[PDB]
Amino acid sequence: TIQLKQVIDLLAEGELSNIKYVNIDTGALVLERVPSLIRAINLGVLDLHKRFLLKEGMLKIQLEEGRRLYPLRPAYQVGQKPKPGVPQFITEGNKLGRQSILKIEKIIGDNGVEYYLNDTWQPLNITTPEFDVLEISDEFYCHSSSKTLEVRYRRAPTPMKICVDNLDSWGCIDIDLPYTHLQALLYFVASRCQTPIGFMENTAQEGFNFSQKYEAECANLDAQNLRIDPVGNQDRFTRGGWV
Amino acid sequence: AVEPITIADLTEVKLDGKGALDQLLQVTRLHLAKEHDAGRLKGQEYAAVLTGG
Repeated sequence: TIQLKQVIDLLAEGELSNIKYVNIDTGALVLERVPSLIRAINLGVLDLHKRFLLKEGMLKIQLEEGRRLYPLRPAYQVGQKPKPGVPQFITEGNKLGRQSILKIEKIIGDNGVEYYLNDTWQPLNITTPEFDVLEISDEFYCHSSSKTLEVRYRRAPTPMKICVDNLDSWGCIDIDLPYTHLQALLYFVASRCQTPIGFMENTAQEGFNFSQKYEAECANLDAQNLRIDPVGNQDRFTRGGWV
Repeated sequence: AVEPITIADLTEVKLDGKGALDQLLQVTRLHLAKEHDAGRLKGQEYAAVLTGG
């Protein structure tokens, strides 16, 4: 799910050719606003991961009786930096970053049971008070019989860190996307970049046009169904009674 | 006492030259720059006015 930054910039030359970002007026060649370009591209990738799943992750929490709030932050995760004031209870899973948890979706115990999420008055309900923390009531401990939990969630990739010495290559950087959403990302970046420039009648509408094309492309990808989509088929016949 | 006025006298090609055209453009740029620094001009009227002038 990777692409070389080099190809990205080479192609975006073909749509940013009007403006400062990439071209000297004479002998059009990429400038050194690459930091700003990368900062825009990362935002674009995050937006696409918002619009389509494209990823999912997993964790594994080791429970502790009498605990009320379990935050999911990169200080509690094994292999991260062990801040002394916190016990590292996240013992397994994808490496956590600043933007990794877009939404928690499933919680599965060690017994194979499936707990309920934000479904009030359900038997063993788990509540998220702050979108990145699990609130576990005492009734859960009363009737849990589970020593660990497994969490699944919608992911977004962690962007690679650029550096002033890394300004040498900038071509070994790898964006984490399939190529389809690359074609879409081009329009996103072009719109954002071209919006605040131009004072002539037809040159004041390029940002708007690129926004329109970006939306159209997103609709086309949805129609073609180039993203993950689970579909549920329960049994309903093993409960005992429907047969 | 005959100093020949030349194209160099009118304007040398450099942006920061001492030609009359160059210095008039510079003073126009300064006025527009102060106007933009105050909250009164966007970055596009700045170009429009100059190109018109």
